Amino acid sequence: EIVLTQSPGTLSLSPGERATLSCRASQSVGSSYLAWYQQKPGQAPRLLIYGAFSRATGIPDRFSGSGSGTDFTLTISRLEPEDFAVYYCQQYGSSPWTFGQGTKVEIKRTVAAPSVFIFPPSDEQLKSGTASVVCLLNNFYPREAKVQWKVDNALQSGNSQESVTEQDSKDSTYSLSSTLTLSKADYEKHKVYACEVTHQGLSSPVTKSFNRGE
Amino acid sequence: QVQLVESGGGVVQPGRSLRLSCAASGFTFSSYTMHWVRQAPGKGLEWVTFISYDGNNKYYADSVKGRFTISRDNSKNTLYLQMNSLRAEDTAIYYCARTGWLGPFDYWGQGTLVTVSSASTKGPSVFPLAPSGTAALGCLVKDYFPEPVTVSWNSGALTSGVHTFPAVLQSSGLYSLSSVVTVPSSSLGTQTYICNVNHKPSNTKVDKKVEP
Repeated sequence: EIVLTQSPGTLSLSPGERATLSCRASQSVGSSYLAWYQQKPGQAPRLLIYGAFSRATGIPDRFSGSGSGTDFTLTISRLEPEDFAVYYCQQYGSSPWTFGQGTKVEIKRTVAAPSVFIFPPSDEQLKSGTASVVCLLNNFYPREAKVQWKVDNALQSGNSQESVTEQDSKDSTYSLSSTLTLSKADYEKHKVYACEVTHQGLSSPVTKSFNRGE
Repeated sequence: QVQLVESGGGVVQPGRSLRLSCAASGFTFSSYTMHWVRQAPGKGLEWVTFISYDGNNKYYADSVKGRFTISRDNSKNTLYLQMNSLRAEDTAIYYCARTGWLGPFDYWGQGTLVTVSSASTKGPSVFPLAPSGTAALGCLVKDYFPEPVTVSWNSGALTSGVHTFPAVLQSSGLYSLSSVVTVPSSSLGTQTYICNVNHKPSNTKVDKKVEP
């Protein structure tokens, strides 16, 4: 029941800058049997640090581990583009071989406000008996945004789903899509459909809307 | 050098069985102890099971004790995981991993994906996201199983501006997905924008023209 807690959950730095990742243990790893692993997108992890300060064979010199007891740290001294991955800490040698939950290092850029678009459900979908309304948040940074749906200025909840792209390779922004699910009967009852977006890059929330059948 | 190669992944219904294998080369197999480590979609890593060199010590996470059986055959240099009474929560990429002499997991296999769902293979329903300086139009790729799905625009002739979002799993067991692309709004009347959606597991490929 040992819990390794990694912090922060996400770490946002520029390339060339130093990265510091932390691993706090619920109880003391007296043996210093602590490992750090790198997992690049779409790949199996690779061992980076063992014994909490020992560099694994074939690991670049900019990776380094330190700490003892309940607190361990991984330092990446100069973030290369290949270094923007997820990192796990691990205690080995004993009962559960427990892992930390992982720290993701993403690329930091200046704030970008999303371009918002709303899409009414298509006639083909309505002919099949369902109704999906889609709001798109395009090319924004940072990743945190909030999207509220209003059907005739009535706030929805529990009937929307959202998916987020991974960080774009050319401009390091994110895109987000929100899909409101209504019964076809419900969509035909109300007139005005709006999505309201709040983001760091917006001075006040931007609202894009449409009235049904227009 | 030292390679670990995994073979047994696939898609199965809950309650069933599935055997994973990890063929090892480049080292003396029967001198190291081996692990299986799994990673659920979008989630962290989780130790599953451990086996010694002899074969006389097997340990299992509580998630899988009584249902999973680790085994090894050193005469063929292979590690095995027999998975029984499978549950949806078992859906993950499964890695085999070696414990170096010093203790950590020094070598990992490439990972086989294991999906446990009661759904049947199903092609998607494709609906256009019509547009109304810059404009946006897209594709709703709805109610398919299993992953993945390939979306392309104008048969790959249109790549700049395309965002294909990761699929969300719906309550039904089927996935749903959206692909969009922004374009100069001055082209909506002249340029044709055709969604191309390919779902290899169901043997369905469809094209959907997207229009105002």
